[PDB]
Amino acid sequence: SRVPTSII
Amino acid sequence: GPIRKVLLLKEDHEGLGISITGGKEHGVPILISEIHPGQPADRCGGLHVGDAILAVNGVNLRDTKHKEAVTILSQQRGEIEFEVVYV
Repeated sequence: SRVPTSII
Repeated sequence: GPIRKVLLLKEDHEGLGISITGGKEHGVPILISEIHPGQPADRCGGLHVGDAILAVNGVNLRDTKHKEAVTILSQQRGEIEFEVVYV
């Protein structure tokens, strides 16, 4: 949760 | 595990077909957290959830922040070489 996720 | 070199073929209407997490500002590598079925990363055969992306097309991603990695990865086109490792 602290660390972001991006769809690419 | 061993550091691996993996080739991915992307058409221009597609993304890479992965989700990434992490980044230098969080003290964690750029990690593949998802591979989308049928999209280019799945089709290439050589990338796995849990892989750390060390470089793409010769560009080091070991020290990159999350959004830096997004920009660098999304800029790549066509035949794309990944350096990855599964730990």
